[PDB]
Amino acid sequence: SRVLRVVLLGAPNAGKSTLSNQLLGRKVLGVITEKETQVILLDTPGIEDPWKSMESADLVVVLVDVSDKWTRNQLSPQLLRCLTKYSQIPSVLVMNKVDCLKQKSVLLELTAALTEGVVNGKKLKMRQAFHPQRIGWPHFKEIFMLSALSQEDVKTLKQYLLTQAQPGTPEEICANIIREKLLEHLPQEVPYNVQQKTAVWEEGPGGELVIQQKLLVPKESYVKLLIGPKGHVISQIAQEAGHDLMDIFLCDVDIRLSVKLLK
Amino acid sequence: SRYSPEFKDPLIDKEYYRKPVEELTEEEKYVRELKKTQLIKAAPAGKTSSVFEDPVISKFTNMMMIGGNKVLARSLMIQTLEAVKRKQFEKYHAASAEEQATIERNPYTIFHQALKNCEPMIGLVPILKGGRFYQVPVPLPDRRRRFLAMKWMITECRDKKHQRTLMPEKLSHKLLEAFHNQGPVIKRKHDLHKMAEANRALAHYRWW
RNA sequence: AGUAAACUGAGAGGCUUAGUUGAACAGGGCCCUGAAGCGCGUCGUCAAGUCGUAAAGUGUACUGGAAAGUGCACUU
Ligand SMILES: [Mg+2]
Ligand SMILES: [Mg+2]
Repeated sequence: SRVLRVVLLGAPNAGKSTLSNQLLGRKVLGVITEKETQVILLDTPGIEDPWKSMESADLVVVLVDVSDKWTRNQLSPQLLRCLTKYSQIPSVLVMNKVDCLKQKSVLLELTAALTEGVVNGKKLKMRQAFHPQRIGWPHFKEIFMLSALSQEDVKTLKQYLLTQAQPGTPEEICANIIREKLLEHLPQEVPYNVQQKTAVWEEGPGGELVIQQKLLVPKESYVKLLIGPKGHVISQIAQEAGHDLMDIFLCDVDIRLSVKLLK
Repeated sequence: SRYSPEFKDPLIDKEYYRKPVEELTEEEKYVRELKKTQLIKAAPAGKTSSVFEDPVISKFTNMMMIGGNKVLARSLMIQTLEAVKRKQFEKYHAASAEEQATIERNPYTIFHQALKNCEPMIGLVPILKGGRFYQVPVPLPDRRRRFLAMKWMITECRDKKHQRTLMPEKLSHKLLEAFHNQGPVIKRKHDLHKMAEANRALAHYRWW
């Protein structure tokens, strides 16, 4: 039996949660068991929790968003401190959201900047033209270039991680799905200010799951945004939410969404 | 080109045309009917319907050509095949009863397996940005690796360290070395596989 | 592609024409016009230049870590 504790570090919106979900194969600490290997992924908040996770880490996966022009050119100082104090733990660089890059050859230069020209103890000599606060981390064991959103080559990282292993409520679910749909469809802060209240949850005469959920908001403009033109917006949400539920509980579900102002 | 865009390449395969109408799929049937309408180019000097035709040996001969001298290139190729055949017969006649079952005497099998043993799987492609060409590992296509095996064999046989040893004898010896996973060409394949593992930093660029 | 390379002839007296043999490679993206689409965007100052340069809001109260912040009430 082989086990590997891997901790995900990086910027807030570097996609750590997305990559963890893709590795797990489900949108959810996570455990990936395959044959005789067990990989424990520890998702940490973006930059006390990351350091405490490092205290029990066998491998570190440093995610960098290449699409973000502001932060792609350097590793954040706190991340560099984290790696320096735990230099003994192996670290692997993952350049996420490559699909968003228009000119992807840029990646190459970024590597030289992020790895300081050294990877896995070997220098990255590169044909050289015609003749202090650290910016990178020269002790990365390996480099990956992937896009977690499209699952592009996440399988390669999964197989790599498997290789480095060393011998050794339903109402809540429905609320989470509705929250996801609200986030996807509603603008700005509105989906963060919607309170949900389960009104009816029962089994109908035909074996279906009859759900009536109430969407409470503090403002009338939020009600208008929720209902949308001619009731389209809310309607769309319900159907999509219902469709997701079709796959989660494996039955027929009649979900009805009603919007009321918080008094 | 003196040919119009309309003209299509000919298909010299002889067993393709004898395929019975019954085995024809609707798609293959449609292709057969479509070729009836098209204009076809004259078959070039070279490939024929002969059963001894071998495209790989033809390409090797063309790659040994210098100055359009095809007679000499083919003469060298047939001399090499004859030398391989004679050396294997020599080794077979001097071998024990139990070593004779594992001695290959067909020069074509030896040539094909020797070239297959020299094909690389990975290579390096330079890419341009920042003023610095970047050497990224790349999985070679089948055409590229088949070409590289032949090019390495011919360059190894053209080395000037082989003073007055005639090309057929050098090439037969090199082919028989590569048949057994030995020689400088196998080492040149290994030194590229190691120099591509030494540079796995840029190992995932998929858009060379 | 009869292309590169190799080899012959004819001329006007380094240049013009006629032949023979005859390859290898043949994949990714741009500059720039072409084809359209979205957005943005609609500068300041001492005496004018003989100057320089490219969730969000509205009120009110307090503000002694005020290049504006917080508190209370409202609007989309
Ligand atoms: Mg204050
Ligand atoms: Mg205020």
